[PDB]
Amino acid sequence: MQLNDLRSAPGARREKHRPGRGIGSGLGKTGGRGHKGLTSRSGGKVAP
Amino acid sequence: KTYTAKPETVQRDWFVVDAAGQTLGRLATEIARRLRGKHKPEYTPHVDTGDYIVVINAEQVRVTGAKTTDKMYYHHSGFPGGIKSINFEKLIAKAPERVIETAVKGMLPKNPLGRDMYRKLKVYKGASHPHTAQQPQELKI
Amino acid sequence: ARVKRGVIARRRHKKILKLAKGYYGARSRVFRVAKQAVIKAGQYAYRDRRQRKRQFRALWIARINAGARQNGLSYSRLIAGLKKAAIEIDRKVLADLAVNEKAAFTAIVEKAKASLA
Amino acid sequence: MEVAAKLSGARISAQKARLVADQIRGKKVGEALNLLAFSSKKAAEIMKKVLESAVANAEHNEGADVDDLKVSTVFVNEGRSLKRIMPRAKGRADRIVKRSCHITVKVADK
Amino acid sequence: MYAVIVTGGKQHKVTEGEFLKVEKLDVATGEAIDFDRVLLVANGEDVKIGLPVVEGAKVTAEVVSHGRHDKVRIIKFRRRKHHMKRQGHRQWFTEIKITGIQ
Amino acid sequence: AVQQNKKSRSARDMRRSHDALESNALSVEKSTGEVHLRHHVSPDGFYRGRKVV
RNA sequence: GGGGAGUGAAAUAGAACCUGAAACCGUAUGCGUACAAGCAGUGGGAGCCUACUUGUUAGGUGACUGCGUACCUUUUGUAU
RNA sequence: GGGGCUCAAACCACACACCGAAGCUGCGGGUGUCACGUAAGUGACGCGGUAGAGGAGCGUUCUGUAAGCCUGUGAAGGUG
Repeated sequence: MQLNDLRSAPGARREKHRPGRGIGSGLGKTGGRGHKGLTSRSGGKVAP
Repeated sequence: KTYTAKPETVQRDWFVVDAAGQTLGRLATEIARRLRGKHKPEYTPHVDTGDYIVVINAEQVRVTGAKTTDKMYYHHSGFPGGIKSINFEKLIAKAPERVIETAVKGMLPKNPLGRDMYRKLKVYKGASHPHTAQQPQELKI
Repeated sequence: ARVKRGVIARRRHKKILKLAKGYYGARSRVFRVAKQAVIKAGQYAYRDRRQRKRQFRALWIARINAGARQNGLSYSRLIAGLKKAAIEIDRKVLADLAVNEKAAFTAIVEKAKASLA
Repeated sequence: MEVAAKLSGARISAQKARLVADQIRGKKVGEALNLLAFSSKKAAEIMKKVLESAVANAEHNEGADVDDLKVSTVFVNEGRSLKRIMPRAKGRADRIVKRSCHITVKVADK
Repeated sequence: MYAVIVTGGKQHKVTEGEFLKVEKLDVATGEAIDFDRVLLVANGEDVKIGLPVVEGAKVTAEVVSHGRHDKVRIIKFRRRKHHMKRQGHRQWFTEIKITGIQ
Repeated sequence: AVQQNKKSRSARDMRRSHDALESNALSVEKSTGEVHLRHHVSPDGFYRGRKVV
């Protein structure tokens, strides 16, 4: 055990993919929201 | 790597064809084939490897069918209404040798090469040509 | 933890603008025109790796055709011998023998005038 | 030997000053000084005093003769412009640049 | 003397001292190899043409090196379609020097 | 009427290939040995071997 | 405003002064370019010029030629 | 499409060749999945792609590892 030698099991932490960082990340340009209509707008929520 | 021909060491020959009753566009295919050098195994597309073709009797060239009084030749002067036409038999009376040059010119490429292939084509009107120094040989007998 | 992105952005502009080296005008010196020009040059470079294999295949055939008609045979009659005979020799070296070793190319076109099919 | 003189900031622009620099480039000094003396330009008067100073730098800090010398490289760079306002019609104002230049003259005996 | 040999699913006109890159063949440096696929042998004016193959055939020359070609680059781009895809490639060669072809 | 496209610096400099300046016809007084414009009075005031001003 | 000389470890640290990038504007040099038509590149490719060592290299230029109507966004679809 | 073509370079049949795609085959290249392999290991079928889902990464700044390690015999930065 060193502080330089600790990591958790595979699958315990994930990368947290960020949307909208270029067109190779997979969430490019729109970030999983698609095109027009409210669901891609900010505050684009349908009430329960 | 493959062979590319090389325009400082290209061997070009001289040739007289005789258009004394030849079909116009079947003579022109053989001229424009040898002006590009398609008859040579070292044909390179970007190198002029062609020969020099002399044509001697360029007014005895012949078109079959009724193309002798048909087959108009159009060119536009650039000004409006400036379309200008001439048929086979009045052009072969006027300038008998731009007939057999415009057939070969349309069948060579539309490039600086095809504009240089064409400069190796010397057509004349008599039974003689002013190229006796280069000793052209006869072909398509 | 604020991070300034001037060192990474200039090295990323300098890669795309080194690949644009030799291009006319703003294609080699401003980034918005050089990024597009390096993308296009690598679309063409992809496309023309395929056409290089086509442009030489046409050039071989045209010289084999020109060197066979020297010996009194067309291209398509020369190639036709070899579903019946079998030289298994390709257009790349027959074009190289039509130009260079012209007597060993005459020996191949007489084996194809021996096939007669 | 190659002896320079520079003028950091002439109040002419560089395009109007390069048009005279191209006229004395490569010439002998005694004929370049005649060309600059009888020319019609501001830039000829400005670049005469730089070629006059470039020769005297070679006479005093070296051992050159004036007949030996030749205008080796003359070039005109761009200087710091100064930015001000010309007022136009209907309330809009425009930005005038008043350009400056860096005239350099080299001399050599070669 | 020159020969026409098949190595890498493609075939080479080969002279008796040539250095030439072919496709990667699974042999070590300084060894000798074996294809049986010599198609044409011409020595001066005695030209041998393979009836399928000039019989008595072996491709046994010596290996100079196992190298790798220059990087070509791949760009796959659909304009207006939010697609971009790049890839590098270096193709393995062997360099072989010609000593023995039969 | 404006540009739809900015001029290249190749074309910006092709235009000013006619803007190079010409030199003057200079000559030397035989008496004094000073350069002046041809057909003009010298900057000391000599003209064809004679002080005029 | 410079050319020296001094000062300093350094003055292309000289006061608009550490570093001093890019657009933009120059000078020098090598190669190309004044009968050739268009996204300006890419495949092929001669010649010329530099370094080197052998040549089946390395860098520059690229005559000539095949194919080739930018990019984003928006759309059933845009060289548009 | 142009040149141009008239016992055809047109049309109608038939025969035999050939060319032609990134198709197919030859040859060299990861793991995508799956089955086997006491897990070295080969096999087999795949591998165009927008919205979109999934999986894996690189690089930046900061803190711990770090009172460590590198560095004025030359850091970061900048240009090759």
